[PDB]
Amino acid sequence: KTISFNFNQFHQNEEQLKLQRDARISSNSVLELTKVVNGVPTWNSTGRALYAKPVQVWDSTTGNVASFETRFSFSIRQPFPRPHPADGLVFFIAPPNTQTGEGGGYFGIYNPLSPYPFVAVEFDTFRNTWDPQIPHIGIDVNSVISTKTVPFTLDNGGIANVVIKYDASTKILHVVLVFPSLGTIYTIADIVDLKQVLPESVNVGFSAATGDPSGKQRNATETHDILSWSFSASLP
Amino acid sequence: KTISFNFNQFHQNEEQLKLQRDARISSNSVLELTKVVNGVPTWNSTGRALYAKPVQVWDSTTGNVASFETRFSFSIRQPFPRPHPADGLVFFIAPPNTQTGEGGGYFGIYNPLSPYPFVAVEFDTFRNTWDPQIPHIGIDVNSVISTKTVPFTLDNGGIANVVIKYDASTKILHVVLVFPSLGTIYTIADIVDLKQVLPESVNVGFSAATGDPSGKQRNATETHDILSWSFSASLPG
Ligand SMILES: *[C@@H]1O[C@H](CO)[C@@H](O[C@@H]2O[C@H](CO)[C@@H](O)[C@H](O)[C@H]2NC(C)=O)[C@H](O[C@@H]2O[C@@H](C)[C@@H](O)[C@@H](O)[C@@H]2O)[C@H]1NC(C)=O
Ligand SMILES: *[C@@H]1O[C@H](CO)[C@@H](O[C@@H]2O[C@H](CO)[C@@H](O)[C@H](O)[C@H]2NC(C)=O)[C@H](O[C@@H]2O[C@@H](C)[C@@H](O)[C@@H](O)[C@@H]2O)[C@H]1NC(C)=O
Ligand SMILES: *[C@@H]1O[C@H](CO)[C@@H](O[C@@H]2O[C@H](CO)[C@@H](O)[C@H](O)[C@H]2NC(C)=O)[C@H](O[C@@H]2O[C@@H](C)[C@@H](O)[C@@H](O)[C@@H]2O)[C@H]1NC(C)=O
Ligand SMILES: *[C@@H]1O[C@H](CO)[C@@H](O[C@@H]2O[C@H](CO)[C@@H](O)[C@H](O)[C@H]2NC(C)=O)[C@H](O[C@@H]2O[C@@H](C)[C@@H](O)[C@@H](O)[C@@H]2O)[C@H]1NC(C)=O
Ligand SMILES: CC(=O)N[C@H]1[C@@H](O[C@@H]2[C@@H](O)[C@@H](O)O[C@H](CO)[C@@H]2O)O[C@H](CO)[C@H](O)[C@@H]1O
Ligand SMILES: CC(=O)N[C@H]1[C@@H](O[C@@H]2[C@@H](O)[C@@H](O)O[C@H](CO)[C@@H]2O)O[C@H](CO)[C@H](O)[C@@H]1O
Ligand SMILES: [Ca+2]
Ligand SMILES: [Ca+2]
Ligand SMILES: [Mn+2]
Ligand SMILES: [Mn+2]
Repeated sequence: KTISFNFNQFHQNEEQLKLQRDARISSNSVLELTKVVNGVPTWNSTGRALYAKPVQVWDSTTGNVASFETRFSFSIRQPFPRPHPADGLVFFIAPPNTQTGEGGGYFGIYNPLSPYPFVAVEFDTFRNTWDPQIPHIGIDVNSVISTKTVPFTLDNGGIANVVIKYDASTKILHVVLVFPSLGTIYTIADIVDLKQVLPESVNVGFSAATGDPSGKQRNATETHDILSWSFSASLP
Repeated sequence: KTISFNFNQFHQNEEQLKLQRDARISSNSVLELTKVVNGVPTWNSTGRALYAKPVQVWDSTTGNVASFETRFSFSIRQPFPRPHPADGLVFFIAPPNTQTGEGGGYFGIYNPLSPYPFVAVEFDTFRNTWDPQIPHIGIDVNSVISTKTVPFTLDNGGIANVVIKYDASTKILHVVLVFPSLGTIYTIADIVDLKQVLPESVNVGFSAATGDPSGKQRNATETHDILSWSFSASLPG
């Protein structure tokens, strides 16, 4: 069984996407996860975008787990350097029919009141108490306290290409981050047993958030745009 | 106990490098692993380049294994599309004081007569009986029959950036291949227990080869140039 989709760009009312909270598609075809008014990103924003159809990551009958590969391009523009941009964006896999969780450093995927399991790859731009220096790429399993982390230098407003690959036979999740304009390459990998943390059917998508009001800083913001996205999964 | 070296270019007769067989450094500073005469790559060629000093990847006293990262840029130019360029190049780790092995699809690292252990990342351009479609990246452990493989499309004569990383805590060896002119990205990873296959001290370097005479095709060739190379390893204790 193989499932795959490709998005060279994004259109309004796209039927294959499920937009939640502040997420929306601009007229020039970009998926803006967090609020941007008149070219200016705002604080207190959270938004998600899920693929409309659930994907089967493993089968309880055969015990087999799926392998998958997803590539996407994003752009983070940080117009206000002081005091600190926030919060970042993530690619995540979660049970279907979930709802946006808490914003801020929780990226909109974690809900303390009723936590659901999830695997996520974060591009964290704000250093919370539980964080190492930012920006960093992090692999999260059921929590935003990354199992593995790697730092990177953001190309402010530039385009970033990401490749996430998961091999079921080795349980290796490897992610590659490239900034073509700068020619920089960052890589991180870890062992994650999907079958052990997630249910057979899941949703895949993105989530992001800007500074939470509790921080009392309106400058704690930045854009979180997704320019393209392709996904592929194979369940033998 | 970190160790690291960086070559942003290659000088004529590098005191830090050991060149074997056909490997040589051109006047414009590139490390040519296989023979090129008058701008034309030839067949029947094999060459290696090792860092002159051995590196310790693990310590029997503490049992600790080293983590490392290496980056390099290479370029493979294929002048003759038909009937099939050959053979490819590899980055390898082997016991010190070894000798060039068999050429052809063995890249110069495998010696059937007297095999020595090795871990290598290959960029294979010729499809041997044991190979999947080419070109492909492959992870080799003690043999050229890759444990893992992934295909890629070569940027003929272009520059390629490679990042190889090994994390001792997870035993994950991940390699990334990027062709900046094309913007293409390829990735592959696998679990490899260095401590279990290699000795405490090893050599790190490159090896490559062009078509073997047995193939009876002088067109089975291509260049195998290394443009730059940096290495870094951390052995806690
Ligand atoms: C952060 O954004 C939230 C919505 O994205 C704001 O809450 C919502 O505000 C709407 C307009 O005031 C209101 O109709 C909704 O009921 C409310 N949602 C709920 C129930 O929480 C949130 O704060 C609100 O709006 C500001 C302008 C003040 O009026 C507050 O008293 C509201 O709770 C925004 N945070 C802030 C303080 O900007
Ligand atoms: C939030 O972002 C604002 C826009 O960058 C900051 O103001 C800008 O500060 C610059 C020097 O840091 C100054 O050259 C710009 O003119 C100014 N832009 C405008 C029109 O606000 C702002 O910094 C604070 O406010 C400015 C006006 C100065 O008083 C600074 O000393 C203040 O820090 C940022 N606010 C915070 C809390 O950093
Ligand atoms: C080995 O590579 C050579 C260079 O690409 C091939 O010759 C070239 O073949 C072209 C058509 O394939 C032809 O337009 C070119 O004029 C010619 N170039 C030269 C320098 O000869 C060669 O192809 C074969 O051998 C040559 C001598 C011709 O007889 C071709 O028709 C043959 O296909 C390549 N060898 C093989 C066996 O493919
Ligand atoms: C393939 O490359 C080999 C070098 O690694 C050639 O080996 C030959 O080794 C001889 C022993 O020291 C040396 O004198 C020769 O110069 C050298 N090749 C030549 C002619 O330059 C090999 O050459 C073939 O095999 C040798 C043993 C002789 O019989 C030569 O006449 C043959 O050409 C190269 N083979 C081919 C197909 O070119
Ligand atoms: C958990 C969370 O959403 N944190 C966000 C918040 O960080 C805290 C802030 O709430 C308050 O407690 O002060 C501390 C520093 O003493 C932190 O800023 O706000 C920032 C933006 O200002 C960001 O959104 C965090 O993710
Ligand atoms: C093992 C080896 O080095 N093989 C090289 C050889 O490939 C084979 C050749 O052995 C013979 O059997 O013919 C077949 C095709 O029917 C292959 O060519 O030669 C090629 C060069 O053409 C290459 O160097 C192989 O790696
Ligand atoms: Ca954070
Ligand atoms: Ca081969
Ligand atoms: Mn984080
Ligand atoms: Mn191969």
